Amino acid sequence: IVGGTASVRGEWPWQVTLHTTSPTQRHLCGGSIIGNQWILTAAHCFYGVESPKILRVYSGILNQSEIKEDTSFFGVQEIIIHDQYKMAESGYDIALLKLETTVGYGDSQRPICLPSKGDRNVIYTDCWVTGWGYRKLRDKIQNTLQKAKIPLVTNEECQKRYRGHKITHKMICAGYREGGKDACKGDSGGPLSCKHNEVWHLVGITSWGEGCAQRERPGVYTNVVEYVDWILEKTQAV
Ligand SMILES: COC(=O)Nc1ccc(-c2[nH]c([C@H](CC(=O)N3CCOCC3)NC(=O)/C=C/c3cc(Cl)ccc3-n3cnnn3)nc2Cl)cc1
Repeated sequence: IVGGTASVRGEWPWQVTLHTTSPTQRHLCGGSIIGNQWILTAAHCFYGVESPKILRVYSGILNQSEIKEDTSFFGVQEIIIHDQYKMAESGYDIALLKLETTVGYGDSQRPICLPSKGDRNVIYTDCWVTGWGYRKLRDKIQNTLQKAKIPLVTNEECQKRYRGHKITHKMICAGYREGGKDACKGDSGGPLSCKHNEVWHLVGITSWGEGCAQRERPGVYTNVVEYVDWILEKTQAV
């Protein structure tokens, strides 16, 4: 997160830190709890990941120092990547991780509400990008979960800012025309949470951008309202 501040413990209880074991343990991506055995993250997070066996989900974490050999986690039973996903810059940069065990909801961890089918009509003023990502393009993973308020940008305006790209309606952009606040290396997969009618909704998944918080370069997210059916099809399998 560029131009953010430290979170208060329990602010984003749906927020998780997805770690890899191969070769060494280290943070891989962000993610969101959407069900008692479901985490929604970015499909690009599993580039090169050959087995769910090397993954660990840590919920109820404010600081990365909280993760030690004795820290409890969730094992990944299954990695479900959107089967139309080729690359972040094309879209379908969404994946589900089915956990081996049940997340027990409490004061440190709970799910985030997905956008409703009728929520496509609403305008979001209160949106926030969260992660343990870099504060700048050449940095390191942050210990304390940063938070940043970013305005949502139109498809038309985002398309103007990304000449040479193809900004689909399956994509959602957020940025200040002058930059300063955005997501960065280490934040992907993580949420773009919007508070509407005093309820937080998972409006986006941190995906890609050209550099970090550059003027006239909004960060691009997976427009989650366009994937509610896929998420339900994959989480609600008979
Ligand atoms: C000790 O542990 C560690 O050090 N762990 C560690 C873990 C992961 C990373 C890391 N993560 C990423 C991914 C892309 C990726 O993982 N890949 C690999 C797979 O193919 C796609 C790229 N991008 C993002 O997360 C966000 C992009 C972004 C998003 C928005 Cl909204 C706006 C601007 C954005 N940025 C434009 N440039 N930087 N950020 N790159 C790096 Cl490098 C670095 C370190």
